Amino acid sequence: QRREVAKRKIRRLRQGMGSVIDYSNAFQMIAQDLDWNEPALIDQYHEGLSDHIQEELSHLEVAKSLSALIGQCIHIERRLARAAA
Amino acid sequence: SPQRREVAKRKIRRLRQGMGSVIDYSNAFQMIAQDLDWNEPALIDQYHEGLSDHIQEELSHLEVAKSLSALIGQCIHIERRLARA
Repeated sequence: QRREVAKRKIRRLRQGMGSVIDYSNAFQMIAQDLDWNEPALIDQYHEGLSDHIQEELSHLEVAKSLSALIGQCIHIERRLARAAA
Repeated sequence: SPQRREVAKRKIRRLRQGMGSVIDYSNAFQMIAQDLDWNEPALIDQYHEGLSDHIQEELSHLEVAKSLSALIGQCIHIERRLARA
């Protein structure tokens, strides 16, 4: 029952106007109910990132594990935020 | 290779049965997926996501497929049941 809801929710999950940190927390919370393997989860996680994070990621060699990709994207966000100020 | 994998992960997510046949959709899906490293649960869920609504609705009256081939076979039989002369 949880798995069905999770597969729907994760596909709709977006960073959108919000932060990588909140997106990543919600993503891992939902993904714990999924039986997708790590490559599929990485691709879904990337799909939901905001355009500006995806643009920054395109300049970099992207981590090939989900936890490392989350760390990479959080760092990108933190850097852009510190630059804004 | 990594490049084929990147292409595959974008193409599989945009692939849709639309107004076309289950067999054409399924052959295209499996062709793309040969270059992916997603496990069978993730492929099942993506395949379902791309089906036409009229096939998806009829799936609810059937046993839940536990393999990609089983789901494809169900959809082929549903299509044959619904097809106009």
